[PDB]
Formats: sequence, structure tokens, C-alpha cells
Amino acid sequence: LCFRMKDSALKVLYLHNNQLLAGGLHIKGEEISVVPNRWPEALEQGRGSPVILGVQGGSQCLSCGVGQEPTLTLEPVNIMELYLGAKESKSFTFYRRDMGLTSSFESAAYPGWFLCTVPEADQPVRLTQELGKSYNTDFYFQQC
Repeated sequence: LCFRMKDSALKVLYLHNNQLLAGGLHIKGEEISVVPNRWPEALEQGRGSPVILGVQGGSQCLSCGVGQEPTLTLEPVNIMELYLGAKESKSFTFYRRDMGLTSSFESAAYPGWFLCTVPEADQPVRLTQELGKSYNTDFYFQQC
């Protein structure tokens, strides 16, 4: 079972050039796998429910990388390997906070950094520490 996502400005999340973009208003959206980290106790759960985000049937997953500064990339690892503990998952883990209508996603590997979109159409989804400003950190789900 998968989800489709939009930012709170209703821009659809979809794939182009192996990047998640937000736009498609000029489109159902990429079917996103949202999978609970199966070892939750080892994480910071007051921040939200830890999940791994996948695309294309969970055959690629979103990572914040392992550098000093996070950056958002789709990596060719199946969510199964990340879920089964056959690959380290923390850079792939986000804390999902549910506000009712929308959810936000905070990097577990890089605290304070949130999944976000920019106002301009059809740009990459990225990460930000800045809340309440121009970057949109709130997302809608639609079930598939």
C-alpha cells in the first residue's frame, strides 16, 4: 500500500530526473512508500513516528546523506534492506509528526532539518531548518 503526497500549497510530489519535485499543477504523483522503522526504541520518538520514505515500489529510498551538511538524494536501496536491518537506516529515517490535516518529516540523522518545498513550481523537494517562512514543511497524504 502506498501514499501520494502534496505540500500544503497543493503542489504534487513526483519524479523527474531521479529527483522528487513538487509541482505538476500545469497528476496523481509518485506513489510513496511510508514504512515504520522497525527498531523505534533506538530513536528519538517524541519528535514523531520514525519512517523511511520510498519511491518506485520502495526500490529507491530518500536519504539525507552522510556528509557534514545534509542533502536530499534518492538512493538505489530497496526499503526491504533498510527495513530488515541489512543496511543502516538512520540517514534514511524521518520523524513524522501528524498535525491532523498534514504531516511534517524531520531528519533523524540531522535534527532540526525538515523535508520541504519552495514556492516556485516544479523544483526539488529539499531540506530546511527554517520554519514558518517561505519553505513549506507540511504535507498532505492521499492513499493509493
